[PDB]
Amino acid sequence: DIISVALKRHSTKAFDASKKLTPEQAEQIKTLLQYSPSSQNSQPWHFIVASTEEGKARVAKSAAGNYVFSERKMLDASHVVVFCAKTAMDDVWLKLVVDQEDADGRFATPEAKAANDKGRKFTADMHRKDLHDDAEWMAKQVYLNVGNFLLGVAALGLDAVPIEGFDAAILDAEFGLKEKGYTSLVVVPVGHHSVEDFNATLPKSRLPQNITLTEV
Amino acid sequence: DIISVALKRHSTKAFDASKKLTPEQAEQIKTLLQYSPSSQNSQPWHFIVASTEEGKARVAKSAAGNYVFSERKMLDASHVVVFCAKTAMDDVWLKLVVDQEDADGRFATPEAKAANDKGRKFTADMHRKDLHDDAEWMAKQVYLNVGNFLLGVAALGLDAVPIEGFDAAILDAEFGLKEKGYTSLVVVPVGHHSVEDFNATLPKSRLPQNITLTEV
Ligand SMILES: Cc1cc2nc3c(=O)[nH]c(=O)nc-3n(C[C@H](O)[C@H](O)[C@H](O)COP(=O)(O)O)c2cc1C
Ligand SMILES: Cc1cc2nc3c(=O)[nH]c(=O)nc-3n(C[C@H](O)[C@H](O)[C@H](O)COP(=O)(O)O)c2cc1C
Repeated sequence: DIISVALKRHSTKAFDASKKLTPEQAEQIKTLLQYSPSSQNSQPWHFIVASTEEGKARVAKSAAGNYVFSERKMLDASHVVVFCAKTAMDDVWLKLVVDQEDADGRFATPEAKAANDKGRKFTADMHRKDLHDDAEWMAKQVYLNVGNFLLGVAALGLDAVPIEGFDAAILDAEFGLKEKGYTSLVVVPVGHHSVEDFNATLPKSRLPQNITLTEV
Repeated sequence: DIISVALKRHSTKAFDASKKLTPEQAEQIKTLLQYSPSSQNSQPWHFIVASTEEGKARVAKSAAGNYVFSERKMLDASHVVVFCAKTAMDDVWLKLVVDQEDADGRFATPEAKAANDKGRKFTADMHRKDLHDDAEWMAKQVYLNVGNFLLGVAALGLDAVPIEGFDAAILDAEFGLKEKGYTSLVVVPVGHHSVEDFNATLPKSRLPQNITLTEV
């Protein structure tokens, strides 16, 4: 069941480059990225899915030099996903989101729609104006998406590793992200592990629930 | 089929208070919280799982003021999880983590263990001493945990809603979290939706991939 998946999945240390996602799989990973939940359905994200050798090479520039171990993971894997967050939440994005909810039939009336818009605007304005944490707020949503994604791709029977070990300034510049209003946070190579993946056979380690968990 | 799960899950707006998790389910949700990944296996989190009437009422003090719409969700669900992040990363936590990985048998040699420790410390130091973003870094891991959790609980056939709409100051004070070194980020009621959950029958809405996703 899904608990088997949770207990069996791992962070892949090495990928077999000859194993490629099926066409179906390549679509499903995109479906996972798209359908993650987010606060206010704000969806404050951009994904780059590199499946060509040259696409993956562009992402792997971000690891060259200081993050050399990350480099190979990015090149060997079939598909490599860069999760990016918005750097600012603009009125244009807020309107885009509510108008899509409208188009998808989520509002019975014009009043329902305007209430939804107003509530989202209030939440966004609070983060920006008062808490001064809108960048962080949006990045948190991208991380939630990542969590969703790692379980999803494990459940598809795929291997993956989340990577913070890359240079976001280099990745941002490689893809012109800053001027488009995004920044790269996590890279996730997806594929099938090789026999050089020593982590595939190691026991999983987590702290005991008596440390991390209180029942009331 | 995890894709079906992702496409069919939703944020529950109303719970049937008579429908409780099975005993086995109550254990599975705890397994999902525990076995999420995190950067460096840093596991910078504390969970409160409220399953009693008194426990849920304590959590629902946080649904005051602007957040009164969260109150019923927190009270009527079977189980309510509070995701908390550490407020600071300490060397004691770092040691706790590596010693657990050692106990679980992740390290062939003393050198392997010390290399793992030193790598974790470098990453942690970069956050807390250079970037000064360790609070955000750890919160991002908690949000990853949340995303894993929402898909997992949906795959168990359970309903849930992630809530940022609560007063963290009140929830923190109610549970003495600040002095214990934690703060509350997301509340997730888990259970079964009622026929009043209007969101169960509404269409799901996301932005189109031609906005959110580039293939390279
Ligand atoms: C946000 C994030 C960043 C990570 N960055 C790296 C990375 O840069 N390199 C790496 O080898 N593993 C990385 N990991 C993998 C973790 O070490 C791993 O998730 C953790 O040790 C738990 O093991 P598991 O993923 O096999 O359950 C990262 C994990 C997460 C969640
Ligand atoms: C971090 C987070 C916080 C949220 N906070 C709330 C909340 O306080 N109240 C609420 O009714 N829904 C809340 N939501 C639900 C979102 O509106 C929902 O995820 C989004 O509209 C997408 O719809 P879906 O979850 O049904 O796919 C939250 C979602 C997330 C991811």
